[PDB]
Amino acid sequence: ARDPKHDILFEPIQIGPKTLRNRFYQVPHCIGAGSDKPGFQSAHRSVKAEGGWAALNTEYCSINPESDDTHRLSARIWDEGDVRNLKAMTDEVHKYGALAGVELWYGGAHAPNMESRATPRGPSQYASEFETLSYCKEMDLSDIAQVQQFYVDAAKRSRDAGFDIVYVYGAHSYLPLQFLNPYYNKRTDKYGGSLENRARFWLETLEKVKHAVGSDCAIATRFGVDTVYGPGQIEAEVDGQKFVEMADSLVDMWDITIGDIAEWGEDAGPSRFYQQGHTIPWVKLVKQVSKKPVLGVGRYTDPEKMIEIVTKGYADIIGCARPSIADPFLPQKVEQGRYDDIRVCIGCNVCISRWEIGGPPMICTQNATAGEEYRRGWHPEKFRQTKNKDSVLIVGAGPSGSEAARVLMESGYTVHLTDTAEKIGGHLNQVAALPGLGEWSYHRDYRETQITKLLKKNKESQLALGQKPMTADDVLQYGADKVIIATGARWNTDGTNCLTHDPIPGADASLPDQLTPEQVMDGKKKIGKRVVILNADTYFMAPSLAEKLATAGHEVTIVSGVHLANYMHFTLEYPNMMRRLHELHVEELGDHFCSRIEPGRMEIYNIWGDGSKRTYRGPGVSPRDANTSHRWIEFDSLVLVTGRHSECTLWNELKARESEWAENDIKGIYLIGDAEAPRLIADATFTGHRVAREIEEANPQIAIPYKRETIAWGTPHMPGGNFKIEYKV
Amino acid sequence: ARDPKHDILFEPIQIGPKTLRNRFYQVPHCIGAGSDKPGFQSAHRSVKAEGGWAALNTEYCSINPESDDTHRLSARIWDEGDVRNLKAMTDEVHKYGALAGVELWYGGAHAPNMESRATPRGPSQYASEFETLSYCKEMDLSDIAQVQQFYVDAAKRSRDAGFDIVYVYGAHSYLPLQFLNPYYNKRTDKYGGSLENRARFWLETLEKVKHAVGSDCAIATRFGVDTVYGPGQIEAEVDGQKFVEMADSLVDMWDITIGDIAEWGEDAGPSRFYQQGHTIPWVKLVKQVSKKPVLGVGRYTDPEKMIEIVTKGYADIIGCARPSIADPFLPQKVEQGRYDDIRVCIGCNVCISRWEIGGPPMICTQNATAGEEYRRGWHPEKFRQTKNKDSVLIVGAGPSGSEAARVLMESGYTVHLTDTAEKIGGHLNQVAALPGLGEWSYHRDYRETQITKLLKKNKESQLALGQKPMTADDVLQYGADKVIIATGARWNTDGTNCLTHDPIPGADASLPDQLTPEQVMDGKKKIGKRVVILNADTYFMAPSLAEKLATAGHEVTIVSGVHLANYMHFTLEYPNMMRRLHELHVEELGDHFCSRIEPGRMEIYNIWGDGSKRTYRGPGVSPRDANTSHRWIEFDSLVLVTGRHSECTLWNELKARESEWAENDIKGIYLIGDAEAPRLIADATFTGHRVAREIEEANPQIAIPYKRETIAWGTPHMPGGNFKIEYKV
Ligand SMILES: *c1c(C)c(C)cc2c1nc1c(=O)[nH]c(=O)nc-1n2C[C@H](O)[C@H](O)[C@H](O)COP(=O)(O)O
Ligand SMILES: *c1c(C)c(C)cc2c1nc1c(=O)[nH]c(=O)nc-1n2C[C@H](O)[C@H](O)[C@H](O)COP(=O)(O)O
Ligand SMILES: Nc1ncnc2c1ncn2[C@@H]1O[C@H](COP(=O)(O)OP(=O)(O)O)[C@@H](O)[C@H]1O
Ligand SMILES: Nc1ncnc2c1ncn2[C@@H]1O[C@H](COP(=O)(O)OP(=O)(O)O)[C@@H](O)[C@H]1O
Ligand code: SF4
Ligand code: SF4
Repeated sequence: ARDPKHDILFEPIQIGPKTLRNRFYQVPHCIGAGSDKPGFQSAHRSVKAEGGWAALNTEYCSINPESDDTHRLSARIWDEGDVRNLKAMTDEVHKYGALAGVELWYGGAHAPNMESRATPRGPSQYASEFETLSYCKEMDLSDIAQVQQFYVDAAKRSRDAGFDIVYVYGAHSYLPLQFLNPYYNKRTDKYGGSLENRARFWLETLEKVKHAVGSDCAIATRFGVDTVYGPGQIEAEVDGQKFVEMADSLVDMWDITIGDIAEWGEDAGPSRFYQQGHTIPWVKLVKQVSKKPVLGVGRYTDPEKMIEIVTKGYADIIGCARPSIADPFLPQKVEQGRYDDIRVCIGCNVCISRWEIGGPPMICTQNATAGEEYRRGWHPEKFRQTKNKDSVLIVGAGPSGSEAARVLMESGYTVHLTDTAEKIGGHLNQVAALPGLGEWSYHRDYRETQITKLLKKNKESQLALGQKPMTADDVLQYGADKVIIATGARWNTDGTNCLTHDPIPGADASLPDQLTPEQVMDGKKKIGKRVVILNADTYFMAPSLAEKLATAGHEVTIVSGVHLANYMHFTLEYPNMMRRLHELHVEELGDHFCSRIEPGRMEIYNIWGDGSKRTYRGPGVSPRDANTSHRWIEFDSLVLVTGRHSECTLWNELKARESEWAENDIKGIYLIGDAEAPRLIADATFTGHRVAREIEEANPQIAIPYKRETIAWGTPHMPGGNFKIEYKV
Repeated sequence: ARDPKHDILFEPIQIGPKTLRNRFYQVPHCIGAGSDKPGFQSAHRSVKAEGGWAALNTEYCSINPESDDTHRLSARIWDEGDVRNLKAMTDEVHKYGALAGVELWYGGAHAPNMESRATPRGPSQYASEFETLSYCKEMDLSDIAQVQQFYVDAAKRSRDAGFDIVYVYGAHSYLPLQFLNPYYNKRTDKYGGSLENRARFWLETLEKVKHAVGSDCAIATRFGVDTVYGPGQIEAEVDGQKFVEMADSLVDMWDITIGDIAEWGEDAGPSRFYQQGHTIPWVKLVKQVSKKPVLGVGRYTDPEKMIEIVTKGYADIIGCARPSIADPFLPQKVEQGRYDDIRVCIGCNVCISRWEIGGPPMICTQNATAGEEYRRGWHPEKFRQTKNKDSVLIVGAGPSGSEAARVLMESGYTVHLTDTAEKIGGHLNQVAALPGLGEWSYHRDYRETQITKLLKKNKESQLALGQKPMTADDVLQYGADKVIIATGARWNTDGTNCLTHDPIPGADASLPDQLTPEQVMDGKKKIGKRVVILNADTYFMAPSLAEKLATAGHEVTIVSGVHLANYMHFTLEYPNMMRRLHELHVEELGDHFCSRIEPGRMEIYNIWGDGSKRTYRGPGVSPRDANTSHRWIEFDSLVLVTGRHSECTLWNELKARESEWAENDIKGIYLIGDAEAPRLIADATFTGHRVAREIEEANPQIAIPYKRETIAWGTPHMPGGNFKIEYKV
């Protein structure tokens, strides 16, 4: 049953001329879709429609080629081709009976424009503190009118397109905010200086937009009421409130955030430094001056926390991004009181990783159909159920094999899931024990919860933890019709890395002063005063261990032969990770690899130590001047973080005797998770999702094709244009 | 007319079943188009077809979703949608009586596969030394059969798609090379170890591909004969020749490069460390051993150097890429001995900078239409002539106005080009005067050369150099019909950067210990022993200056508040620019910005000094713990590299008086190049390309729409496929 305290959550609300069925709102967020992947765009929001979110929005949407985000992908609404492709989504959000917003964006010099080549305009000439090579032109007054018309234009085309909501997107430090904020705005004419100068641009723009589609579409704005930068940018209690005050008659809805563009990690809080509701203290302050509907994200996945912020008159509605990617159905689950079925977004930000890399599609570590709803046509809550009696053994119940079973059992199969560990989760279990990552548990937590639930519903199906590792004999004699090995990967023992692809001589972590991140993480093996983490890994492992050990008070140097924490730049984690390693006085030696380990001693080298000029030096002979900077650093205990390898020992074995599966009634064995290859957690979890959804194809071991959304020669993006080559002569 | 030494160059050559008209052929290279931009692909290759090149290739072309390079773009030949889409270009190469090649690609784990999410295979389990989180699974021997299949399936569809040439791509360290090359191959079986095993993989592959389309299609290999690593990886005189030996019977033509993946710069040599023919030593060794046609890139632009390398039997053919982007017509310009009309690629590698960021189109610093041949139908050698007697004043003869001149005059306009510099070229004049960048002059060299010849043909046109800078009133009373201001930008003088967008306290390069990048390059200002360069810019200025000063024997520390030479990463400049800064004992202080300059001394700070824990702290205070890292360093002379700004003074003047333009018979004034806003040279040059082409539209100052290559809803990529959502249930 729905706990009736949550009723509050299903009460409509008025937003201008528009009505939100309920409180659950998907704010604008990218997905790797834009106007360019109209399949993928429609499907992924429409399931959240069907899932019962109230309003769904496109990601930030460009009003004009002089705000082009390439290499990133944004959405666009430049022409009637765009109004085509975005309408696919509106119709589709419509048929389920919520609303379609579209987020009107121009971002000035934050748009590098690498496709459109055009020149970006701003309040003042600057160069982006994010695309640092990309400068704007200073708008004169005629530039102020032409760009504003831009939005108008774009607001019209938004209505043709079928949007029920339009925004003047003023967050993450894009145009309207750049005017407002003195950081950017060095104008001394009437658009600058006085608080009502600064906000004229936006104030104007808002009005123009209202005038434009005001009577058919609610105009909302998003606004970044505090920059969390302090004095010198927007402060909520300085410019923030006041601005709210000056706008309020224009807005149908506020949509609130804090942060800029360069470290929007602060909006999209890592669970590694932010909890739920993080934003609230600055969220709150907006109701205390607005007389209008106010929502404001903050990784709100808990309906308890949801009701708090409404019954305490801190928001009116619930703004979500990530959590809607995790679980497009999270509302109808809350409406249906199905509390345990809710897939909790972990704050891992892989989802922001893809978009932030420039091009690839979003993927997600809980929701493996995210990105997969058009092109693979996987629905997150409906599954093809089997038309046989077939059964599956799954070895190992980590991300990979646990999704494996989740999906299969949801598919109706008969499954036996076994692992040698005592609990569901494979290596997530240590991972979540690293400082900060405690909310990454959630990913086995949800699995443990559903397999348990799935077992009462399949009667043959079986969970078995605490088992004796399986052998290939147990396996061939097991009686599953099919077998999924999902046995994992371990840190490399031997200094094997991405640079050399061979072992570091004198690396081996059976020796007393030499650790893996398993041994550091198990907590048994003893750890010397002086530590050196030898790092070949660009993702979280290294920094994190660093944090751990430092906080346990060792003296810490990371030797890095790769750019440390590079991945993290992309999950929005990097700022606060660095500041953090600073704070704990963690020493970083970059651009530095290692050539032999000895007790208490390792030989390290700068990777740009070779010679700058390349000569044909004949065979047997380096064609640079050789690298002469190697030097010997000591350590109590060395922690290798060099690479990882697949544990495919059993699968080696099962493969070797693949000749006996046929007598054993085994129709196939498939490899998945880290055991095929070391992958993201997300990607681990997909490979399970896949073999499952695909257990019935010829070779499940390999994916079947998926829709591709790429252009067909002889078809005009533009309606009724010439596809043909056409030179201007 | 054609110096007859050069006829050699137009002598046809046999390649298996296929005939090359002449010895000018464009090897495989990326443009940012692949399968996804078939207008673009077709056109950009067709005009090189029209221009006389004999065989044109697609860029690296994917055989299968488990080699996807997203977020990079490569081509695809995965199904019918692809065959259609690649067809357009083969049809279009064909109409000019040239060949169409397609380079068949598998990458193994250098394919991050972020679109497809699939798992890539190799000879051995590794993690790419490039895409460091992306690992492959190790082929069993069925794996070995499956992958080769792929090549075959792909090579048939190659044929359906209308290609004349099919490669087995083995360069830059992709799959084939990954077997052959022990750095990757750790197999102990019949695929591994001996030389005969290591080539097995390629060897079979080539076979089956020949068996597959051998009859209709030239089978090419591209092969990396030395990795330019030394022993341990491939050496020419070790396995290189020996490999060529083994293969020689299958291969209709060698295509030789040197280098790996993670630093392929060495193949695509920067003119800042490679001169023309740089590859030869290792290129020539191939002939020694081969009985087949051999070509081998080395940025050949010079027909002399061209005919050196054939007569010396070092090559049989001429392979370019870059020069082919530079001048699609280069050969019909050799052929027509119109040597002064050939646009020499300067080896700035900006072209490879877009592909390498991953997603954007290529663009080029000498050729403004590259990329621009489909979606804006600009042809590199054909201009829409003017239908009036209008005249243009252009103020400033730099990349941007000089390109503006060159195109306008080519379009029949009467132009008068004024610049207070002595020589055509604006800032590139200094910039070519940096260590290594001597080959960048070519980019003015070529326009001085065409404006001088255009004058002769357009008799009232005029060039005037060494003039008094124009004033607002000169311009008004100048009588041009329209005016182009192309006045430039300058390094910023007061410590204005992209991190505060404010000037630093105590920077001013009127003081005798503080210099700008112009002052430095001029060689006038005296510079003291110890130097700090305070860098905000992520391109070549800083490092270059460092290079020069150091080699002037000052003592050198780079302070950088951004990541130094980030761009150069993407030009493939970075490694050798590092080892160079290394060899010259140049000091690097990164993640360090500055808050105060005094005479002899500056106050710098760690950008990760602030605290990690963000609390709401009320207005007017920092919400992190404040930064306590500030500390003073000394210098004799300080070099500001902190940003740049637009010289827009004249323009702010002419527009204040826009009122009096009509009185003065001025229909408009348009602003371009750095003066509108600070941009690469490429871009600055494009801006001038653009206002020319478009001198006759509404508002020149703003570009017209170009065709876009995005999918239109309801049209399937797949022939006869379903565009509509369809979930699997
Ligand atoms: C892209 C990505 C995937 C993420 C997850 C967020 C995001 C993305 N693109 C956005 C954009 O187009 N415009 C915009 O205004 N916001 C965009 N977002 C951020 C999102 O809307 C939220 O503000 C944050 O994720 C924080 O809230 P929450 O997800 O914790 O609920
Ligand atoms: C892309 C870019 C634009 C550059 C010019 C080189 C290049 C690019 N993409 C390639 C890819 O598709 N596969 C491949 O094997 N090589 C690729 N290259 C290299 C190009 O083929 C040449 O090997 C070098 O550029 C040097 O040639 P040159 O331009 O000096 O004549
Ligand atoms: N012999 C096997 N039998 C049962 N479990 C195994 C066996 N080999 C490895 N495991 C288990 O496999 C799981 C592998 O998990 P993990 O690293 O998280 O891989 P993945 O991330 O892809 O799921 C672990 O819990 C480990 O206990
Ligand atoms: N006021 C002026 N009158 C004449 N020439 C000018 C004037 N102001 C600047 N210039 C010229 O403008 C050119 C600007 O060119 P440059 O900085 O190279 O711009 P870009 O990179 O856009 O080509 C410089 O060569 C300088 O000659
Ligand atoms: S990738 Fe992680 S943070 Fe993002 S929506 Fe998914 S579970 Fe949430
Ligand atoms: S960008 Fe530079 S290296 Fe490239 S084709 Fe153009 S001139 Fe050549």
